[PDB]
Amino acid sequence: GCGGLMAGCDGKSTFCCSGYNCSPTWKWCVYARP
Repeated sequence: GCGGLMAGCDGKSTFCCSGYNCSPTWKWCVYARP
C-alpha cells in the first residue's frame, strides 16, 4: 500500500508512500514540491 507516482487520490486525503504529493487533477500521488 505505497503510493508512488500513480497511487489513488480518490480518498482526497491519502499519504502515498514517501516523498509523493497527491494530485487532484490526476487522482494519484506524484512527486511532492515542498
